[PDB]
Amino acid sequence: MHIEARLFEILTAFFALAAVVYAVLTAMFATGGVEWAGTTALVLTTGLTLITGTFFRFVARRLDTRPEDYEDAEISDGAGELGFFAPHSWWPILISLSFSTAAVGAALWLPWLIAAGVAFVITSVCGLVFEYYWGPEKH
Amino acid sequence: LARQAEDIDTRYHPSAALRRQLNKVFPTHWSFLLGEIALYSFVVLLITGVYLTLFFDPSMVDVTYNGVYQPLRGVEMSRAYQSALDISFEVRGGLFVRQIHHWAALMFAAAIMVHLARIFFTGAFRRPRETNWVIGSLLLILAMFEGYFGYSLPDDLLSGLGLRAALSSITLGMPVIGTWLHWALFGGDFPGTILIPRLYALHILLLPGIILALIGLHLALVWFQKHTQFPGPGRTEHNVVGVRVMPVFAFKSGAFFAAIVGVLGLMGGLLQINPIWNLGPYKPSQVSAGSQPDFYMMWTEGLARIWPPWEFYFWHHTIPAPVWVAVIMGLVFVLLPAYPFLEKRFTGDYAHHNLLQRPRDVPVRTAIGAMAIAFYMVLTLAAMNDIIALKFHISLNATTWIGRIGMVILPPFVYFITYRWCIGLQRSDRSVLEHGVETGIIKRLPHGAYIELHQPLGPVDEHGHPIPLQYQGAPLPKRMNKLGSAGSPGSGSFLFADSAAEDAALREAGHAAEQRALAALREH
Amino acid sequence: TGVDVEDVPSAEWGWSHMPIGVMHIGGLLSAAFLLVMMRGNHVGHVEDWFLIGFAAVIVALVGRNWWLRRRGWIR
Amino acid sequence: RIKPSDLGRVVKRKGQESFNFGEFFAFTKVCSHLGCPSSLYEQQSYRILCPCHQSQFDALHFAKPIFGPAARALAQLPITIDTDGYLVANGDFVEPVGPAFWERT
Amino acid sequence: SSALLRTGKQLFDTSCVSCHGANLQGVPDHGPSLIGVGEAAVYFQVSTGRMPAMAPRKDPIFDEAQIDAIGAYVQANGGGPTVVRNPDGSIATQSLRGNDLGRGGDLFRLNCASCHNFTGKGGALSSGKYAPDLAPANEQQILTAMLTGPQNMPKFSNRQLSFEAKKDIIAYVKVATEARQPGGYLLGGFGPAPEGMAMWIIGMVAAIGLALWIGARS
Amino acid sequence: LNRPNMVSVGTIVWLSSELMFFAGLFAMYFTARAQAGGAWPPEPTELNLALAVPVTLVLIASSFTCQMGVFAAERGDVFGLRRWYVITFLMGLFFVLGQGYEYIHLVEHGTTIPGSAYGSVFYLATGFHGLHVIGGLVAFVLLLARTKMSKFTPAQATAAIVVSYYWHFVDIVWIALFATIYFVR
Ligand SMILES: CC(C)=CCC/C(C)=C/CC/C(C)=C\CC/C(C)=C/CC/C(C)=C/CC/C(C)=C/CC/C(C)=C\CC/C(C)=C\CC/C(C)=C/CC1=C(C)C(=O)c2ccccc2C1=O
Ligand code: HEC
Ligand code: HEC
Ligand code: HEM
Ligand SMILES: CCc1nc2ccc(Cl)cn2c1C(=O)NCc1ccc(N2CCC(c3ccc(OC(F)(F)F)cc3)CC2)cc1
Ligand code: FES
Repeated sequence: MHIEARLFEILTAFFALAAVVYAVLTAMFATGGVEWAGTTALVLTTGLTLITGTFFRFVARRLDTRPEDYEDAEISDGAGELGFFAPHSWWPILISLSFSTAAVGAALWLPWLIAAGVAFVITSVCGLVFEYYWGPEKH
Repeated sequence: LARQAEDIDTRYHPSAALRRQLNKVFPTHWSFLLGEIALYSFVVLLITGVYLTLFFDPSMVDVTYNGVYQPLRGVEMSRAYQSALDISFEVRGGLFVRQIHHWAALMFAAAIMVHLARIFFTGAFRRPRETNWVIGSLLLILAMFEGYFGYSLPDDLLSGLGLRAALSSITLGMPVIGTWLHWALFGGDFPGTILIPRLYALHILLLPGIILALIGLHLALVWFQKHTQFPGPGRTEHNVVGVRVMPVFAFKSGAFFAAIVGVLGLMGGLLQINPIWNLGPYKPSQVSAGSQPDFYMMWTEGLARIWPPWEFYFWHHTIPAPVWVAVIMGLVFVLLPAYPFLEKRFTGDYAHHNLLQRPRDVPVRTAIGAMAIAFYMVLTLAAMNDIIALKFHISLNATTWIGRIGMVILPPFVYFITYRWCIGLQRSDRSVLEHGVETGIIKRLPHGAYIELHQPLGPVDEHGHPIPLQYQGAPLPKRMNKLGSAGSPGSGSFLFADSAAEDAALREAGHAAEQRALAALREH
Repeated sequence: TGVDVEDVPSAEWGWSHMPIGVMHIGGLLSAAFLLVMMRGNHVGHVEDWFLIGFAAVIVALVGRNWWLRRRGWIR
Repeated sequence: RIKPSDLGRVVKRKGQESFNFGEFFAFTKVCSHLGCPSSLYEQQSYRILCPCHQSQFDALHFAKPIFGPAARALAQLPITIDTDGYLVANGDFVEPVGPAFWERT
Repeated sequence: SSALLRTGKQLFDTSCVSCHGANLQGVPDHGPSLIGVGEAAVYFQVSTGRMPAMAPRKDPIFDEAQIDAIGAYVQANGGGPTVVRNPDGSIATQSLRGNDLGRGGDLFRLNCASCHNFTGKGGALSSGKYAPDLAPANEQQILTAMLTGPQNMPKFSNRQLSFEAKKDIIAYVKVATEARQPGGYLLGGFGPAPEGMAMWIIGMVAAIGLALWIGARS
Repeated sequence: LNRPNMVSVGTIVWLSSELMFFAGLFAMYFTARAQAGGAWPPEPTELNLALAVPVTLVLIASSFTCQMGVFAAERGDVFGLRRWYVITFLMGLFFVLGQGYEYIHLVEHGTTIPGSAYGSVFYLATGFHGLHVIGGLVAFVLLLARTKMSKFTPAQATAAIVVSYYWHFVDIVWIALFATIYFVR
């Protein structure tokens, strides 16, 4: 993919420019020196876009043309078998209930509720991860 | 031991009843152990209570403590409270034993309730078994009252408040008999001298005896009317498919017994229940904030809390409010044992039944049961008003009114949702019967179309679509991995692999044995 | 009693019909019971308005169902 | 003991107008529902709360119940002082104390 | 330098006059008079943090001997009770612990346990209000609490509850909040509700999980 | 079909968002260091560098072990994967135990969360990283248990790879935190 990488490179360039400009303009001309709270956010949003763009760049350099990236193409090119898309599942609502229990137990300071919520989150996430890998029962 | 076995055989010659009992077949469903749980809890209760009777003194005479527990020295208390304190602090391992006793009582009640839920929802109470249902209901009532009389024995402040309020002042208010019952039971006015010995005699001798007789009768009826079963591949109304007692079933039952005893010991050692020393001896002038009976009487307490103050005053007389609680509790206790006859009168079905129903195939009964469970949960939560309003910052009057209104609007809402949910499950089953099992794989079909690659459960027609099956009351698979689709991991241990020959041989013999089991059970 | 299979697929495997008169009368009775609960020691009227508001919704639903069933739009 | 500030919001039930001695009132402590000690007293709402099932009586209105399954008022005891300055009882309750039964309150 | 309450009436004027008045007169909208009250009321209300209020317990705003400043300034305008002091002039902590726990516990169960608990946990009152937990309050706070009678809590004078009685109650409270549970993990201090919950959510799930493991499903 | 991996893209963008979270925490830390003039680590607080070096080297060795496990996973054998991931789990557990020990020995005689500003920002910055490490440990255990229950397919390889570079992100942000707190001061 060539255009996504270019988008992220544009964003990273602008963010780095803005971060450096803000840092050096608040080093002077400011009440107490460098501002130290917007500077950090700016360098690390630059780092975010940089990470994403670099990953996309490597994947693009390690890839041959794709029917999506390619113009000139027809629908007989993508004829094949896509991945695995999960049909019906009921684990998400249980995960959300467990996380909400832990959150309300953290709002009102109740340690037992926090412990129960964490245990339920571990259980529900385990159920979600193993859903399509449990084998038949051994009897 | 040939000599001993033969001499037993010429003196008794059973040799045929033993063979008839060693070949009995029992179905193997995880849901058929919820009664074993209650049975094992009862056994543990018997053992620990027999241990406890060697140290308890059930008197109501007053003494001064003069013991080892210092923050209570010089306080005047009854003899039962002092005996309980002596069990707790002066016998090596007594606190552990009474904590096991209380935890086992709680597990007894909970297991009974879960077992009743199973029996009701699967429909195992129909024509041949109404009387067994009735015996079970009586056992439930007796267990409730036995636990109550039990935790009211070491008379401290909480037990005293419970006794006073419930027993004394609800028996005192009955319309005509009333005070006569109160004086026959207490020997006089509320704080007497014969209450605790009478409760002790009722609790260690009478109710355990009645419960033991009823449990014997229950298990006999279950043994001679063979167990029910779920519909399946080789199951009919005329046979029992499972495992014989001889090698397997006794083994599984004993292992389950040991595991339940282990759980009870662990949670009787690690969690604290009923610390009577933090309380004080019962005195009619002081009170605390919790109140609260054990969780199997909380519905009675909640019903007393959220019932409005409706009294009737006519000529020279008075009918107080707790009369309402009395008739409602009696109505519940009368409507529980008489349900199978009501259902057979209303549906008009009087045939023998040995195959169970899935709860999704009977929407109306499932909705009724869900409504009753919602009602019970509302009544139980209305009993911990103080704790809820204190921990979660809610008004107290707010919780009272929430319970008072929920008592009317939650059951019907639950009924509606449960009915619609059951029918939705039925439709989801019919869809996988008509088509195949969804695999989750997508294709693009060169003229840009997306299909999803179902997998048939039976034969197929000329153009690849499966011919629809018929429903047979048995569950259907929904995930491709539950059918053998992606399996067979390596055959190492956890970090080092085995040889290839061993892996191939084990995999291949396992596959063969699976196929043979399937083909054998189909054909019968 | 009887229900067609196209509404309840497993209509021959168990009880699946409850007559509608039971539901209508039960709704009316529950509304009446909510109303009669203004007799007591309620000083303050914040609670009475919830009783009146929940008894109007039940009556509205019961009346809607009855009127639609009477004109054939349902069943 | 009622604060002298209010002493004007008292209602004084029909038969017990002289059962109080100044700012002392001396109601009973056995709840008129099922007999638990109604000991929770809120000093500036003048409400008595029974902790067993949460009834509420109005200490300024002859202990009239204003919440819950409680339906009858708490009994009041007449008090006075003797020739030495100690608090004594000026008689007996006008009615039975505690829960009700078939015969009467 | 006791003739210095110019501090005191420097903090009150900038943190209290909007709800009590410039002359401690009780703005007829929000606050009470604060004239008959003394140093003990101010100490209990500010040290626990219930004071200056936007009433729950919060973090305190004032120390570095300014609780003394406001207390002396308020005591100079009335005759309320005063805070106990040790031979150094500081507030007594250790001298307010009695030596008899039986009498203290009996007095607690008769007078105090109705609203709080058997062992000093919380309790719920009507329409909002509750009775807090007695664990984090120190000794002088307990004494001044039962001496000044804060909102909706009764007032126990030194004539109906003598000073020994108060010291013994303090000792019982401080011992009941700091003793072990010699039976395992206590489930919060309350009765059978946490016990029933722990049963249903530990023992029954263990039993049903083992039943699912042992027995087949069909 | 699907020449670039999907789980990879998802994990990458999520790791970017997590970086922004830690940015917020860093911004909290740098302020209140500009205000404290002089010995801005207060007198009762001084950091024991004799313990913070070994745990950092242990974490770096963990990163190496995880990369070796992924190398073993890309060729379809489960046992090399299992061995290297068990080693990584053990080293991460050792790191967490060392961090907890330093917390104990440092709260013993001084610095607390409600007792200072430096202690507040220090505990807040390092405890969230500890929570992330614990989450990574849970992910390792779940992945091993999942490889135990079916045959090895490319999906298992993809899961291993994404868990791997989550771990890498964790032990890189740790290097950042360490160099900022213990040396720069
Ligand atoms: C099945 C149905 C009850 C039969 C109906 C037959 C006929 C209608 C009889 C009429 C009865 C009607 C009129 C009134 C009902 C109320 C009355 C009968 C009460 C008597 C007691 C008896 C009948 C018990 C009813 C059945 C019982 C409640 C089964 C519930 C348990 C089952 C279904 C699921 C349990 C699964 C369990 C392992 C996980 C649940 C986890 C927790 C949240 C369970 C919930 C929970 C419970 C259930 C507590 O009791 C509890 C008590 C104290 C503190 C907390 C809790 C608590 O959290
Ligand atoms: C209007 C907001 C408000 C502010 C600001 C405020 N108070 Fe209060 N104060 C109240 C209210 C309302 C009460 C009534 C007590 C209650 O109901 O809890 C009260 C009660 C008191 C009491 C106890 C009264 C009694 O009779 O026992 C004292 C003492 C007190 N305040 C002093 C202070 C002090 C010291 C400050 C800090 C300079 C302060 N107040 C600031 C509102 C306020
Ligand atoms: C239900 C009536 C009631 C009685 C009786 C009662 N309390 Fe209180 N108590 C309260 C209320 C309400 C508060 C909260 C006052 C506030 O927050 O301003 C409180 C507060 C307290 C506090 C402050 C707790 C804290 O953490 O700051 C202590 C200490 C205390 N009471 C001790 C006692 C003692 C000792 C007794 C027995 C002599 C007693 N109480 C009797 C209701 C009561
Ligand atoms: C069968 C069902 C039983 C139930 C539900 C039950 C329940 C209880 C409970 C909850 C207690 C309170 C214990 C405590 O709080 O310390 C108790 C006390 C007691 N139980 Fe049981 N019990 C049963 C059977 C038995 C049996 C069969 C015996 C004797 C053979 C027995 C002997 C005792 C004794 C002596 C006490 C009082 C000792 C004490 O309180 O420490 N119980 N019972
Ligand atoms: C209000 C309940 C309650 N509040 C609190 C508050 C605090 C605490 Cl700690 C506990 N509680 C509880 C409490 O303990 N609830 C359990 C309970 C409830 C009722 C009964 N029953 C006894 C026999 C009666 C009876 C007996 C014979 C009769 O004669 C006839 F007609 F022939 F049958 C009629 C009625 C009925 C009620 C037992 C236990
Ligand atoms: S006992 Fe006082 S309210 Fe029922």
